[PDB]
Amino acid sequence: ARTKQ
Amino acid sequence: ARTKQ
Amino acid sequence: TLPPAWQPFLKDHRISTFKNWPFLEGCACTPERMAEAGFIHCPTENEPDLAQCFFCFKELEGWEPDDDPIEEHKKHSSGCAFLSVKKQFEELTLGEFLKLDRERAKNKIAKETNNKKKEFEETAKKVRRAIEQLAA
Amino acid sequence: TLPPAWQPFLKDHRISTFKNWPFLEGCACTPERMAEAGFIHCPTENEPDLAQCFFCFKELEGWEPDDDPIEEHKKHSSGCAFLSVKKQFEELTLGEFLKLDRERAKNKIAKETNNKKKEFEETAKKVRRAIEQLA
Ligand SMILES: [Zn+2]
Ligand SMILES: [Zn+2]
Repeated sequence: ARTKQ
Repeated sequence: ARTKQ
Repeated sequence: TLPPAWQPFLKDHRISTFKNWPFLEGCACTPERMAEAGFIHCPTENEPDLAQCFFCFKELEGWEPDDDPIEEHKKHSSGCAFLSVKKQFEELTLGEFLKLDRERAKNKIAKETNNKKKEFEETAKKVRRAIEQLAA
Repeated sequence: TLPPAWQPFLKDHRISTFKNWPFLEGCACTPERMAEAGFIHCPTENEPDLAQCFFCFKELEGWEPDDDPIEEHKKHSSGCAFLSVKKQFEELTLGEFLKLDRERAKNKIAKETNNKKKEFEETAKKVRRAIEQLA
């Protein structure tokens, strides 16, 4: 998973 | 003391 | 911020509840010692000395300056869980607390239904009387 | 009951947020593990897998089945005081609880600040671009 937009 | 009414 | 419904668990909130409370310093039943005992000041134009245990809802007016609020509490509502509570609030566990708050809501209903019952019986007496008078 | 603004501190409330979460049995980021991690599901259509720490408000998307939501948490927000919380909620003291909830209200303020700043830079870019187009 990755930091939002 | 005393219980109400 | 403490949700408004849990305030009464807070000593400070309980003291703050006292307005124009007649007994005072030099007296055994100070506002401070009342809160500590679990009472809130719910004064009515009738008697601005109405106090109630926030926890068992036991109600008491006609206070005497040498009355020990804790002693007066134990005598009147021996089985009030609050009286068992020996830890400070913030010292309480979330479980402990949740258990106490259920206890209280429970006492609240037991109180209210007790009222319903007594009210009902009174209505029942008036109705019976009136039917009796009609027999005569 | 239990005050509505404290719900997210409750694991089961958090789980409850996962509506159409795709990673279930067999995956390592199950709703359950996510909640244990502190995540709440806050999906938009633009990013249907959007999860957010209720405590630090850090937002994470692009979940994959092998993602261990806890390690992802430590990874993308190393300073989240929730991670440190090692007791179950009801084992917490009310003092401890209120400490935590204080930090969270501050984390929340930081977050809004960081947002407002991002909106600010965004509009500035527009302005500068429009001005060059005029210059
Ligand atoms: Zn009581
Ligand atoms: Zn976090």
